[PDB]
Amino acid sequence: MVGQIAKEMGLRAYIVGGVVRDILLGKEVWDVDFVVEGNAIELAKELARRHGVNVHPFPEFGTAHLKIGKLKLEFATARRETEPASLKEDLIRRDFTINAMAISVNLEDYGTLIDYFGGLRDLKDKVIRVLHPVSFIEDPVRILRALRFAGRLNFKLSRSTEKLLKQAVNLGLLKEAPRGRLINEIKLALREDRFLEILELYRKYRVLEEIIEGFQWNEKVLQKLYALRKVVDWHALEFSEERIDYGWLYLLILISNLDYERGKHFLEEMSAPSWVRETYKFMKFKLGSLKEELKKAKENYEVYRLLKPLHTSVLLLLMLEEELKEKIKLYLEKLRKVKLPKEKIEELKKGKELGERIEELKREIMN
RNA sequence: GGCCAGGUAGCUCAGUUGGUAGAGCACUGGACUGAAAAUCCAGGUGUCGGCGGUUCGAUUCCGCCCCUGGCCACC
Ligand SMILES: Nc1ncnc2c1ncn2[C@@H]1O[C@H](COP(=O)(O)OP(=O)(O)OP(=O)(O)O)[C@@H](O)[C@H]1O
Repeated sequence: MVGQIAKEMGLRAYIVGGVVRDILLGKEVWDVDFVVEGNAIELAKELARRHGVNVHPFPEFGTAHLKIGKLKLEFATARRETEPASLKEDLIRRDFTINAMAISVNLEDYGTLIDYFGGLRDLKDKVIRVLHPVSFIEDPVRILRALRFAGRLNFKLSRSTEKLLKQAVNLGLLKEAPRGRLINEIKLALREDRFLEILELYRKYRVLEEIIEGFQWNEKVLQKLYALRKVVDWHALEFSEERIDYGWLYLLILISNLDYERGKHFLEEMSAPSWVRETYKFMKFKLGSLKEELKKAKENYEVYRLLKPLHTSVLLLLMLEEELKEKIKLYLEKLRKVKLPKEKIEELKKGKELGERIEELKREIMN
């Protein structure tokens, strides 16, 4: 219906950005980005009016958001910078060639992909390429983004883009960039399943040394990251109903050798979940003594008492130890699974004493 | 859209090793009165947001959502 309304208004609307990319990548998303030559606001208002849904106008930005079913629509007016601006001018201000393309929703040319910079070729060649040599200088945040994309889509930076990126990092532009955009970029990064590869790209171009103060790469942390990769794989395989956010674990591994001050400050900036802060504060101190207690574990009930109160994240961190691995697993798929019939429990009940008694019965069953 | 608080009576507010809930003023009833108020005895002051899951047992552990306020990402 968008092409129809745009036809009535004598306008030109287009699907633009990553939304296009994901379409060519086959991935279907509920968020669609529109670029409109002429006023996008009235188009969005009319579209929202015909479908009988609410509209969220932003005149100063010149963009309007409206939701139809599960679809989230954003209409934006064509702009040359972040006289009427052409579509080409609006696409050339973007980051990479794969994100620079567009698909016309206008009824006449409908279905046509509009690509000026050859982003289709780069998409087919798996290449992350900047539009202009000053790209990373303009927006240093992109330095992360590229890597992130190269992590997700398993693409490669072009020689141009790579040299330009390395130059951009060498100038320390990553420090000049707004802290918030960078932190948000990392937050976007850790949510990826291929995020480990993104971390490899972060190590290669050494951006984390720039962003995080006092951070340096070593081998033990890397091996811990691959071990955590395996553990995450297994846990998300068998226990997949129990899944949590895995990226935060990797983030904790990265900052493990860092000072508690810088760690707490960084996790503060990252707006990390509560369980992440708890798992970190537990990892920095009590984790060692906990492991030492797990080494002294003989009966299964002691293992129970030492494990069950802990979160899943702590357990996954405990699986990093080779000796503790099979123990943790045994606690997972076996130890904590058990129950009791009616009459028996009825005899058990005859306050806290019921709990202590139940514990005595459990340690009676285990050992 | 991300996160942090806040969610406890009608209103304004505390509560951690899971184990049988609280304050200040409104609420009912009776003693008291010509009526009413005060006051006394008392006692409702409540599925401690909603829905599932783990647990013998969840305000608490977790997951998904509702509401309100604040930090922002608001390309
Ligand atoms: N820093 C930037 N510089 C230039 N263009 C950008 C920048 N950030 C975003 N864009 C453009 O705006 C669009 C915003 O899309 P969005 O913010 O959802 O990110 P994305 O590329 O879609 O990845 P994701 O879906 O993971 O967020 C992108 O398609 C990109 O082309």
